[PDB]
Amino acid sequence: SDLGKKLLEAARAGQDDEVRILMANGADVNAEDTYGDTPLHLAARVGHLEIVEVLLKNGADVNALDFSGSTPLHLAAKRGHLEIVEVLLKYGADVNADDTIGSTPLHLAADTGHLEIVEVLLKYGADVNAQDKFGKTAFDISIDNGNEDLAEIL
Repeated sequence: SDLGKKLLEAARAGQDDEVRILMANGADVNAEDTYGDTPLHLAARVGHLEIVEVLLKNGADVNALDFSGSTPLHLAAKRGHLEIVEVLLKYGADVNADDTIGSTPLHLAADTGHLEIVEVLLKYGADVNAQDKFGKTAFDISIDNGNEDLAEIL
């Protein structure tokens, strides 16, 4: 896909004009890079909320999986992008998606100390008992990290 690749680069760079143009031209909204990441993954990871929004309005798969088993929500949560987390959840992101090692969005947000994100994930139904492949819950993570404020709510 010539235009899938340009869309991926434009989404990552936050070039909202180019994104709009490529989608108008007919670029696949769920185009993948060589890691299995779609434009929605790339924008969710880097933190371009306006790109996330427009992709989602153009029918982007909110629960697309890359080769590591990560959904956009995983990436936005891990990187602290609270507004992206909120919009992904409003559009039906799976709050309890588990990646290749069983990390959920709650594990990832707890591990990076993002309290506000943890709060919203919990509201959307994140499973506080979910273990990753090594047996750790989000709560365990919070104790390992010495983060007392996280632990309280987890």
